[PDB]
Amino acid sequence: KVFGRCELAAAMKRHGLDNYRGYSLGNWVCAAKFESNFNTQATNRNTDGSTDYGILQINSRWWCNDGRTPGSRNLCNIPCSALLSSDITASVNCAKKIVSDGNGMNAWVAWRNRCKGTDVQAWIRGCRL
Ligand SMILES: [Cl-]
Ligand SMILES: [Cl-]
Ligand SMILES: [Cl-]
Ligand SMILES: [Cl-]
Ligand code: NA
Ligand code: NA
Repeated sequence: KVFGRCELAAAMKRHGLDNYRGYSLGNWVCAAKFESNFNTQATNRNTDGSTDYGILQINSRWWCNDGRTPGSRNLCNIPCSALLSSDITASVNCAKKIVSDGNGMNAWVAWRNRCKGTDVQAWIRGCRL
């Protein structure tokens, strides 16, 4: 599913991401924009042989099982395919675990390089929330 911007903001808000660990909703929408272009089905292979999955491009080396990342963990206790669903629940629950990890949203490279330090509230402007 390719979400609309405000559609995704509302989904993320209902799932409790607004101000989760102090990260306002626009941070999460911005991250999704530049990680996946709002496409839940996005998959991208990484140089280390892991793969990133879903609307927040969550990685198989640590967070989900894809059966093809030797030595990896599955800290969200899910198949990586669960991160590709049109329903964002699994991605949200896993993202909450990731961001409670020590580095916060710096775990997301697109957030760090394209959202951090910017006017992220622009990503929710105009939306009915
Ligand atoms: Cl915001
Ligand atoms: Cl594996
Ligand atoms: Cl293994
Ligand atoms: Cl949803
Ligand atoms: Na894994
Ligand atoms: Na990445």
